[PDB]
Amino acid sequence: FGGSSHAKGIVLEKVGVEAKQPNSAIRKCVRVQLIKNGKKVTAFVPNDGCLNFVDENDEVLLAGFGRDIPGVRFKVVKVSGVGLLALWKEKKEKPR
Amino acid sequence: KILKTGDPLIFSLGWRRFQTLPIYSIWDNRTRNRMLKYTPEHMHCFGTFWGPLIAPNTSFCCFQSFSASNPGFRIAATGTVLSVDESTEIVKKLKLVGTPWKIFKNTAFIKDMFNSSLEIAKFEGAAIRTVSGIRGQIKRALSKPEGYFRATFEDKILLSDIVILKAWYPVKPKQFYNPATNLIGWQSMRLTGEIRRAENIPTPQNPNSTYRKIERPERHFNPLRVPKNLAAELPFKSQIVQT
Amino acid sequence: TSSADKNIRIWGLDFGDCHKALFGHQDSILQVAFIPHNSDGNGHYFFSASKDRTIKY
Amino acid sequence: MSSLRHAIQRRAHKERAQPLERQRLGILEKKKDYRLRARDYKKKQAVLKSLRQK
Amino acid sequence: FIRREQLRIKKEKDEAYEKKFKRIIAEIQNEEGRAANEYAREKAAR
Amino acid sequence: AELVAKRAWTLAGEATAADRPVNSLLGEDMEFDHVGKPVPVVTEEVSES
Amino acid sequence: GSQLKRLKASLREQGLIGPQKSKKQKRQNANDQKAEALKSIREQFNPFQFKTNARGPKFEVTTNVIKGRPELSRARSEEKRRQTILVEMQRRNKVGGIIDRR
Amino acid sequence: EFLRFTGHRAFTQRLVLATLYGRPIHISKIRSSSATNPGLAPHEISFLRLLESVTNGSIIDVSYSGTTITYQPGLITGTVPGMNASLSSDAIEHVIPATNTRGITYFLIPLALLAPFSKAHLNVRFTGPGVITSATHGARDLSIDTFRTAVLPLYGLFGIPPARIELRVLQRSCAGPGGKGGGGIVEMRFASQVRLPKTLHLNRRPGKVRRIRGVAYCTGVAASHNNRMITAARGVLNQLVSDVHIAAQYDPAPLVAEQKKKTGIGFGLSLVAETSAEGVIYAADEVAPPEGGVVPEDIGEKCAYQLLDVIAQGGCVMAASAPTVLTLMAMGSEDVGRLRLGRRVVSPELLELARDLKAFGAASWGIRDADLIVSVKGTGVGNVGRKVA
Amino acid sequence: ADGKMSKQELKVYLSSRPPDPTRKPEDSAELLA
RNA sequence: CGCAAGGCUGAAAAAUUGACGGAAGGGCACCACCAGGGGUGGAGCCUGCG
Repeated sequence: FGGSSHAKGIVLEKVGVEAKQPNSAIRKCVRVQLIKNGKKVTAFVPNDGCLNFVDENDEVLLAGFGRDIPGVRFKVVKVSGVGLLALWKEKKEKPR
Repeated sequence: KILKTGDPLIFSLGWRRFQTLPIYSIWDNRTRNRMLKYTPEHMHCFGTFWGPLIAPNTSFCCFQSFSASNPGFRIAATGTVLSVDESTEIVKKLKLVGTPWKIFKNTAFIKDMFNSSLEIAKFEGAAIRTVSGIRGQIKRALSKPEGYFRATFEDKILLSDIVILKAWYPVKPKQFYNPATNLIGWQSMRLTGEIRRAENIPTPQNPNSTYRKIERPERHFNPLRVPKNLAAELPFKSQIVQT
Repeated sequence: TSSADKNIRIWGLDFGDCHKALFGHQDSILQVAFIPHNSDGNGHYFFSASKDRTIKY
Repeated sequence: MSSLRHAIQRRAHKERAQPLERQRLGILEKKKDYRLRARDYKKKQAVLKSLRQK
Repeated sequence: FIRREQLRIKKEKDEAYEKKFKRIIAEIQNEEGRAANEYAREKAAR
Repeated sequence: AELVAKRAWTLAGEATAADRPVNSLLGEDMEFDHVGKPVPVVTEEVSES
Repeated sequence: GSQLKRLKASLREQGLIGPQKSKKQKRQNANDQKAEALKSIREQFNPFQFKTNARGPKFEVTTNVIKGRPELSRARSEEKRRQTILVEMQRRNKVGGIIDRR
Repeated sequence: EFLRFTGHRAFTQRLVLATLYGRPIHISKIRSSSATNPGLAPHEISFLRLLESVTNGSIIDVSYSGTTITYQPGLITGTVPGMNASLSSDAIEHVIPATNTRGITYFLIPLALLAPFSKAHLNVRFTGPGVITSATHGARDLSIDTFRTAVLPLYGLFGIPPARIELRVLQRSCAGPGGKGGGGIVEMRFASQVRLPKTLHLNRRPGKVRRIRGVAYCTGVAASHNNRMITAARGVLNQLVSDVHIAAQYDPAPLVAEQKKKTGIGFGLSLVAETSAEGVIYAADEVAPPEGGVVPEDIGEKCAYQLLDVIAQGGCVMAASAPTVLTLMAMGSEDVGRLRLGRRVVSPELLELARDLKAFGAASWGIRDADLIVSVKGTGVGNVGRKVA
Repeated sequence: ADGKMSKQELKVYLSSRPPDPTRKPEDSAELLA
């Protein structure tokens, strides 16, 4: 995207919130809308229990995903200014 | 402390502070909204209470007791309002537990589960299960001992086994609502530990429920027992030689 | 309404919906006639005469 | 993955025992002991079916 | 009667779920792979 | 008093036949899985078809 | 007799299956009922729709034989279950209703 | 029990605003004057049944005389598979009885303006003997075609997109014997549930009425009826517009139960004039009398005269769809939205809607000149229950 | 009569979807192959 | 995406080969005759079917 390394976005809708199996990639993927350009791209939350911190209409930083749905390119790094792995590790509370 | 379902909790949500008693329920694997009995450590569970309605995606805080003599960290739970409804669909597992009475090759008679043939006729065709993993089906009510039935299993079950039927009984939350009118004064409903320590009743503990170490002997089976007519009829190159 | 296609039609004359097309004669039905008086309680009965030597009430 | 799970994610789930009012009937057969029982019976029936064919 | 009703409802519900999520995963994979291949083409030309 | 009192047999997870009253299953509304296909009863539309 | 033979004889009596009549025979028929009898034929020659005993009555009393319709009874009972039990299974958790006192 | 209303005027508007605002109402003295048939009408009690069916937790209580009801509303769930139906894609059946004189748009307009504020989808299926899909003489109800392509684009203006609205008829019917009866079944599927409707702005002049498209329908009569109606309507509107195009639709007859009968024999026409500017459309309808037998060219001239009347009269929205757009404007966010009504458009039903909103708790309306601009302040309620995932 | 609209205008008006307002053998090589 | 997807309309034939029989003569049948045997049906119990 763009010319930058990380993009910001709005979480439109957590697609695959009603998927059955817990660590499905359709369960982990989230449709976000990038601020700078306006397009809706899909991004992976790194973990299914870590999906619960991503709420609707939250400013979300996302980066590339460099390594079950092959081709979803982005991963959610920060949510509302706090790092998502820190939220998952219970280091910080999310400012809302 | 962990925080139990049924025990009251002071929610700060909207402009309202209100003490209500919630029901903690996990969304099992996105199928049935199964009722938990405690909140999970380090995990978001769903809660459900009877309070004022708020438009969703509204964050909230949640305390246990507005006391200054708490030695540490008065705020208990956080989160966000998911949705609002009337008549929620919370569901708790109820297992009807029985015992085998007579065991044939597949059909076993199962005794200490039901009380009458009316109850068995209601639960006809139900998916019964052994603790070991053997599936089975309730087939027919049994006449002469009232309350027993015939259930055809997958393979042969043992007399030591326990035969369970996993039904889902719905649980409705209670409709309690304290306002936390602090400037006027208010009665604060206590927790179950404070109630037990005050009115002197011990916590219920089942010795069959407390986990133990299981001494498993190494399973050795009997040798093969060939019948006499087959052992006398099979040919010379494969005849059994036993001194 | 008696036609040459060997049937008669009954229309309702508000909206002109066919009540029932009824094939009743073996040849092309020449004429039809209602009885005019409903003094006898039967004013919605009608005769039909056709080329197959028949009248039908 | 395996680094995206806590120690409480890794913690083992204990096995319940036979109830003490029913401990005289033997051990409570769970999936492992049932697998041993089923393996031995399928093996003995395979040998007996081959002997009946012969 | 409850057996027949519950089995009909379970078949219809499982078929509807399988159809809906096959559509969702196919559309997500299609859009994301299209944008990824377009970016790989625009990156290999540099 | 309700929170300190004993749980009902429906709220205990394992209800054997000694806990509850006699025909207490008929008053409950539970869901559970069945096994196998039921046999289709022959109805008049089936015989007509 | 056979069911085939008695069916053919009853339809020849009702004139549904007989020989191809000439126009003169049709003139005689138009010179000189059958649905009411065809209903009885289609009920009598399909006897498995309704449940009957074979022995007849045990003790003959004279005072002035279809004993039940299992197909119609099963369809009626299934309609009753569609109207009560399936409706309650749909409205498991449905609170409030219109309180019609009139 | 708390809020108090009187009279039988704008009954469905009062119940729907009570459901949407959550304010419990009590409507007294329905038919005090009528000695022959006092109390609730059959279409009114069937709308009460439909409201109980699609909501959840609502308690409706009709009195012994039938002349006072009270109504404590609940949440608009829709067709959830645990409470209302068995599957999420299953249509909730609603039967309305044979003694029903009002059209089905009398049920559809409150349901369509109560449907974007629901939790799940709405999949209502109106069957039964008394389901007339036509216009009525009645209280001059809209037809299904008039309702669809005249008022659902207004939801398209508000941001409830008509890509997901599925209103489909499976049989069509007029009244039949007298005003009572029907037979034609419909199903409406709202799958587009919004949080808050957009604050729209209808302010620019909708000057050039570009085209006229319409639907002439015949159920139970000959199919030359709509051709004669099209020639009459074109003979009136060809003085004014080069492109008037009216579809012809014909259905054989619907059958109701008594042993079934064929009912609903009639024919009607429904014109829609589309203005080139924006989502501005003027509609008019005319149906045959259910016993009369009038000329189809008379009906075509009558509907063309009504269409030219509404084109002469209306500022931006006609008075048939003005209560719907005004109550959605009131349901929107806490900003002002500006509608351009004509001075001839203002009606006692519109004025009664204003009185009901002021009684319920919405803000008043600001009326200024430009036809007059009415400006409505939203209350910011939206829908209460929606699973924010 | 000229009321017969078109298949496209029938598709927008008389369908179940309501109309939204926001729309307006040369050579021998090929022959041998 | 395009076609399918426009209502003289409104529920309940074929035959030179076909339709139905009759009379005579055969074959078979514990759903026939013949010779016997055995149930059920009388009292009580109860699955099931209505």
